[PDB]
Amino acid sequence: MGDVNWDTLQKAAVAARANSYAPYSNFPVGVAGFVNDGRLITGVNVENASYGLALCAECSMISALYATGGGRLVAVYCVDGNGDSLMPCGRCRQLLYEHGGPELKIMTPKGVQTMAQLLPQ
Amino acid sequence: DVNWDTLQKAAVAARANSYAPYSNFPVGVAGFVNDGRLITGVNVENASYGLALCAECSMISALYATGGGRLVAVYCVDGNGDSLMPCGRCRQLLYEHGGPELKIMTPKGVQTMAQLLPQ
Amino acid sequence: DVNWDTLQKAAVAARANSYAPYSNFPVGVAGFVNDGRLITGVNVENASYGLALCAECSMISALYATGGGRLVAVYCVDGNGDSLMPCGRCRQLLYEHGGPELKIMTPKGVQTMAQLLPQ
Amino acid sequence: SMGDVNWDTLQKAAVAARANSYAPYSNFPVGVAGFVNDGRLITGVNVENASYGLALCAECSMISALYATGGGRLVAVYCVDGNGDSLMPCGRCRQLLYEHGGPELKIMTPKGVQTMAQLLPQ
Ligand SMILES: [Zn+2]
Ligand SMILES: [Zn+2]
Ligand SMILES: [Zn+2]
Ligand SMILES: [Zn+2]
Repeated sequence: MGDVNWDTLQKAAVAARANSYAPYSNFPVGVAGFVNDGRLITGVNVENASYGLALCAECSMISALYATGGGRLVAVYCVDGNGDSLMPCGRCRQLLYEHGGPELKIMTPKGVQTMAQLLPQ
Repeated sequence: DVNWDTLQKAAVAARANSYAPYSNFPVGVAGFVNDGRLITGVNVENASYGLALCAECSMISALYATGGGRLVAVYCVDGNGDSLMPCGRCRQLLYEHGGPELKIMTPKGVQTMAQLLPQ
Repeated sequence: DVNWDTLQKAAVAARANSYAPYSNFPVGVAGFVNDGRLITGVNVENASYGLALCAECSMISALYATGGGRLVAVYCVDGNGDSLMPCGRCRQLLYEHGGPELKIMTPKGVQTMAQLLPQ
Repeated sequence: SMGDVNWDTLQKAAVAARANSYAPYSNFPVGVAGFVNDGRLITGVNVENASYGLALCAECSMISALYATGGGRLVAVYCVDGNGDSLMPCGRCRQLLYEHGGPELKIMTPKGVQTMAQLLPQ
């Protein structure tokens, strides 16, 4: 009781994906996270006709973090169109690190890793 | 039939949750969606400046979280509660999610997206 | 004066080095700096879409690499060599480095930044 | 030994390029310099914007130079701050570098040379 339920994150990222705006890649992504108060926040990717103005699902999740009063990320699970875990892109790694620190857990294809190991400095 | 005052009040309230430690320039934004619901966003900076998210980026994220639709009016405010013009990046996002008819409060009054980003 | 044919050829020429494997939509841009020198840029996309650099972003980098200055005229082209409008984000970059009196070729003719990004 | 990366050359080149840096919003100027797989030296400076999130990192500028001069693959990169000390690429830039140099790209870091495989595990 109190351990991260990666399954809850997975299923929440999957459901969030329903709303993905990715008509340029046709590659919908969902993400879900636990904040340090135990609440669940989600994001989706949002693409633009100009490719460099697209927002990663994780970006939207960071926006949801602050919309709902802030805090710190503790656990994050990004999913593709099949529900499989996705590795965050380097940009999202930096956003994740800033709002999670080195101890943030990320679900990856090779299991749970920390931001300490995904973004060494 | 936009209650522009409800938008400014909403954007000011949203603004409390702003993450701008680097600039100390917090921003909030509120918008109406074509079904009438009110969404808001706040800016979220990053130690790497080019990673920062405008408040309108957040509102767009919130647009989709809450099931999509088209933006119909938007109001961005500064730490004093005064209208802010969206930057060029944010103009392209709003064009994309509201089209040319979307209305935006500006320092000099209401302007459509057609006027703010001519094509 | 400004020679617009020289920029459109220089842009097209530059477009050859485009890195656009994701959109298959290569872009070139050419512009004059206030000291008469000609600079170009191409788009460079990325597996993570939102990390793509626009042609105009590349040119802006070329501007500073080559010693600074203000942009005076700019011509962006698509794969056919036709004038392309800068995206809203690039308008904000152009404005920062050319100001309101910077001229851009558009499908409809020369327009200034002041027109294309009202403040 | 002949053909090893000369990190001195990269560091001096990055200090030099840093003089054209446009950083009025942070007052944190950055220069970067790279060897391409044909041996040519490229550079980049950061370019800030009134909208913070439209800022270009030094590594972005260098990537644009890579293509402007004919493409190729990055082989070694040295980023510098205002004191000429080694600087770590932010996350977005590690993603650009990865895409144009792959896992075996060498980056100089405060703790010595590291590869992109080490800096951005996949
Ligand atoms: Zn990402
Ligand atoms: Zn903006
Ligand atoms: Zn652009
Ligand atoms: Zn960077």
